[PDB]
Amino acid sequence: MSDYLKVLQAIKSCPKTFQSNYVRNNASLVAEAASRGHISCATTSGRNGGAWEITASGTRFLKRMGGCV
Repeated sequence: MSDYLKVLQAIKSCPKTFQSNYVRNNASLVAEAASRGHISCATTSGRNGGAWEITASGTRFLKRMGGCV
């Protein structure tokens, strides 16, 4: 989960990182977030608009759990 933690949250702090198009390929990482308790879905159809996004809350708890390290 260490790698996953930063995947969604990284983009809100530093754009493009792991959420923009990365979600479509590494959806399993983003799916872990359901266990952490916070996620948001844009369309999940393609990889451009159909991606997931993090909520403001997710960045605080999830990243501190050892995000990337």
